[PDB]
Amino acid sequence: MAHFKEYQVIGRRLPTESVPEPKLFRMRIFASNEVIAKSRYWYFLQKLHKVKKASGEIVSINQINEAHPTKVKNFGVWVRYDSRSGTHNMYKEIRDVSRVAAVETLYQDMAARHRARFRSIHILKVAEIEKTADVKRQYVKQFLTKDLKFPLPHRVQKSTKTFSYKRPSTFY
Amino acid sequence: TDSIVKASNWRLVEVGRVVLIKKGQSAGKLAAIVEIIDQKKVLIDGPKAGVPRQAINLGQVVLTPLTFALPRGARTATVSKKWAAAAVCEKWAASSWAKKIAQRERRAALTDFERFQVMVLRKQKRYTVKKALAKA
Amino acid sequence: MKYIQTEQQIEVPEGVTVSIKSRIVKVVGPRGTLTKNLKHIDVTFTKVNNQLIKVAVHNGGRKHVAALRTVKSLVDNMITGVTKGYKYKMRYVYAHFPINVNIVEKDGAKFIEVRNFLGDKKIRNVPVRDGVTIEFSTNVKDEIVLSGNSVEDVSQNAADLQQICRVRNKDIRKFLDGIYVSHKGFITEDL
Amino acid sequence: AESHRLYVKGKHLSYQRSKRVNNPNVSLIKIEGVATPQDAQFYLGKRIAYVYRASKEVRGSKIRVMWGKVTRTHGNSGVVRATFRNNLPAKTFGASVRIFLYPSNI
Amino acid sequence: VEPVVVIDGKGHLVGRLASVVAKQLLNGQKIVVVRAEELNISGEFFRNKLKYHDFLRKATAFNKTRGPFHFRAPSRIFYKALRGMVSHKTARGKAALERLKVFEGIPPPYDKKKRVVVPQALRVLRLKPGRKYTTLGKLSTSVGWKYEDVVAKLEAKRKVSSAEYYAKKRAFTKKVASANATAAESDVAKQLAALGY
RNA sequence: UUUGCUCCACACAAUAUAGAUGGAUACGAAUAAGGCGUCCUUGUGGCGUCGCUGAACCAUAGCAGGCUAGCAACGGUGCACUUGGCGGAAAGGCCUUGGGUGCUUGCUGGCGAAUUGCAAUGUCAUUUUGCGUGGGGAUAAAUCAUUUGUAUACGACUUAGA
RNA sequence: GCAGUCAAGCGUUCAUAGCGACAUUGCUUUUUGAUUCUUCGAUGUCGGCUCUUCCUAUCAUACCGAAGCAGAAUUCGGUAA
RNA sequence: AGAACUGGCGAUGCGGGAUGAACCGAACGUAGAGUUAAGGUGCCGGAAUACACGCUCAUCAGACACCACAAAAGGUGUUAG
RNA sequence: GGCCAGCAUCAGUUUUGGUGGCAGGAUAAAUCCAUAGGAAUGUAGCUUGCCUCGGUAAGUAUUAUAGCCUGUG
Repeated sequence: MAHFKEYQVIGRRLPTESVPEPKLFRMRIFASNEVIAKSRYWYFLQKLHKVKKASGEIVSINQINEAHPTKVKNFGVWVRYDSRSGTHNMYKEIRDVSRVAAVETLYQDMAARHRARFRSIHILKVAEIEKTADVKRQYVKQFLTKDLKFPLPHRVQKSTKTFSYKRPSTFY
Repeated sequence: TDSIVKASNWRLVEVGRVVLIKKGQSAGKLAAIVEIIDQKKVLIDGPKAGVPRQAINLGQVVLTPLTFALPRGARTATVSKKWAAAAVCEKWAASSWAKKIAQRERRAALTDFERFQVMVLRKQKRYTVKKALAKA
Repeated sequence: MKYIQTEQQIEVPEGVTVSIKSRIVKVVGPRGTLTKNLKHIDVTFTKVNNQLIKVAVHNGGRKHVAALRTVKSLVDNMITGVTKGYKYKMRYVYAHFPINVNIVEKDGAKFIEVRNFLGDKKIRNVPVRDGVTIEFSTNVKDEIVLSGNSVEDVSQNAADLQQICRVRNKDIRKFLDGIYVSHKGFITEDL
Repeated sequence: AESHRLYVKGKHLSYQRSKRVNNPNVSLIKIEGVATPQDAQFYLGKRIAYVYRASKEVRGSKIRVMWGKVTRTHGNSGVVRATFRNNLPAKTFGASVRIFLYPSNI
Repeated sequence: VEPVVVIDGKGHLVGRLASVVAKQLLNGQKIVVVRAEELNISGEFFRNKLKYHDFLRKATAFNKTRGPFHFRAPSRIFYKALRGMVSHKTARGKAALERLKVFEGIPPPYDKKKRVVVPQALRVLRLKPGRKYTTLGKLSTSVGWKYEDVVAKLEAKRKVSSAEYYAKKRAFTKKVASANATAAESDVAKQLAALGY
């Protein structure tokens, strides 16, 4: 959808004079800006609690950054997505640097293989898997092995001119 | 007469490979892979060349014949230290490769005057070579 | 998903020599030389030592791996072809009409001649593919046996003779007359 | 110094145009040896002169010239918009045109 | 950037080779294409076979002569995939084409000159390893053009006439190569390094 | 058939120019492979290096290029001859033998170039057509009319006629 | 008019050699209709003779495969006009 | 064929949908300059053979609305659950 | 005392870069340091056992001629 930012949002409802301090709530939204957060937020209240923006309020909007951009991490992601033939669960695992870019790698996927737009894909959860060997799929298990070595076959290098006299090769 | 299977010998991505970045906001600095993610995007730091730790696509980067071995996922502070005694720099400026880049970078910065000097001196040389190949 | 990289192992007995340059594959052994071009299929060969030579595919897909596998089975079938050899025992099958098989030199090209097939008035003829000598078995009545080097030689020419005997627009489940490849052996008596 | 060219050669090209319309007032010029407008800013304002041979001789001269100057870059590939005192004849597409170095913004 | 650009045809795609040429012919850059019969097309040999016949039968009904022609030669099947790109009705596209000259194999004058390639054409830098391809010679020889083997002969000839060449050219440089290094070390050689050359 | 015609030079005008302005600066094949060198048992050989873009290699200092001096080399060239070999896919070229004439920024010299008057293409690229001048080389065909027919609507075709 | 999907049964035994109801999804315009959008300051309106051409959902022939195909005769289907 | 709330077209150009009155953006005195909408960014056409992640090879591919076609059912074809 | 030009300085309209200054951010997060715990796709080191004098198959073994993670700063 864009380069993302992981936001937290806290709605307090609107207190009636009879009821001060509602219990609040908070949800972790993946959105591309301040506003798109707020709106995509209210979308999850209407489908949980009867309350909505008309009776509602937002306490705070706070971006979150990954506390450890350093380490490579393995993200299990539960995805509920509506689609043509119905709605389905998924569990797809992503090998990616940080939570906020881990999801962007997912829309590129879920909008390719299963042909779902951003409108139709909820994010049910994102969690790192502590130890390895708890990983599910092979294609995440693929790169966990010791000291990986591979060549990149069949190199290509982007060309500028419309003529190159030397018959460029793939050597690499 | 043994097998005689020849080579097809690539340079290989590995933990510790030292990478040259020719495009992006870095564009021409040495860096080194921290730990590889997947078939493409990797994590790198160049710490003595200035580029920070980051993830990068392979289309932006080029692999160098130089190598030095690293523990997987090594932190930058470690990267400078394993970087140190490996003599990686002098290796790099030693290859004809970097000699070309540094050469042409040093070319396009010539004032027109020193261009004129290069002209006269290349005539100086071309005469001595036209002599040089007659006898031999 | 592009399984990253895989490999297979080719193994060489003492007296046979592979030679692989580019993707061209030479083989030299007691049964002579074989040559094959795999260049269409795009694989990488690793030689560790002689008897151990590993083939590998990096960053390829399902189909591409599926190609690596049959590259293994191919070249290895050549090797064990040049030690053992390939021999097919075919037995004649005829009901009321015995089938004549001559070997005839015609312009030195080695044509197998088939006559009296189904008592028909037609002459049948097949070219012998290169390298395969043909014998007629001792103390087995109505047998023809093929001997050659590569699997494609023996197999292809053999099966071609098999399908020269098709019956035309009769019952194929009543008339069984024909020539059939039965047992697939290796030339050397032991193996 | 047997090459006396003091001008950067360039090839005239299509007018500013939509699919079905063109506006002759802004010609396009493509300059040899340029890639991106970030590089091509150096050529802005440099006066361009088209030089065409003629038949009649006037002013004791057998060759005529239509002056013109550069406005701004066109597209990412370094194509250059150029105006003129009078729009080019359109008989010239892929005909060469000379970019002088003056005025020098250097 | 040269008066007459000579494009060698081996290792190119009929589509993506012409697409750059069509624009290089509207910039006033002359071109002579050579060695066409080794040109290539995406997909297998059989597709192109039926990419073609369905165009081969499109001749206009009431008279066959004035219908859309079909050129069997290896050149034109490229030259047809080109002339469509240029729009030639208004006089521009007509006089524009005669900048262009197509040949099969090589003609007499244009072998003597250095033969180029276009970086974004080649079958080696585009199609995915393991994909098929089609040699335009293999195609047009089958769809009823004739002379391929006679052209394949002249190619198998000049390769030898150029073989003795390269030896005499290389062996000449073999002298000059170290002769480039026999003048080194000199007081001028130290400065050219400080001057970059 | 008015002394015309072809070829070559000169010389002059016109006549135009899809469109110069340093150099179109010649291996073949693979590219999950090579080129370059080196060595040998010369090979589907060895050992080293190199290719990640012609952002190169060569040329490139002299009023469009002046005028004379000297230094070393015996080069690079310019032009016109020669020398012989090679070239047919649209060879009209390449390479070359030996010379002669000219330049030389390979190095040190001398004098001139200022009023094109604070820029204005500043015109020194070419094909063609014609005209005189000059020197060689040659000096016939076709159609109509007449005529035949294997040709035929009329033309066309096919014949014949010193 | 033609083409499918499923299958109770018939087919000796036996849904599927061949049939194929019960339903069921399509395609075609070659009939016949519905509409009447275009032409009543006129596109001459049935069929036959004549004469090419084209599409196949091929009747025969080339080449094959199944059969409740022994041979023969015949049926069903494919590449094909 | 018949109606309801709007908006257009007739009475209206221009750019885009190749082309078309009612589709999209936009409603024009004449010039100049600038920046954008819709649509595009291989070549014909001016504009990124720009970047990224993927998915598909089809011996009748697909290609972006209104706009000009397709289904029911099958396929360890392939990919993901 | 007409026409076509150029340059400088202004002006309106604008586009192209540079470049400084300051504030926001879990008063940036990180990197970087002090700091303990914890694991291994368990380095050292140990040892068995294969093994051409070396490389190796196993676990120990959480840092030793590697290091990383998890926290509090």
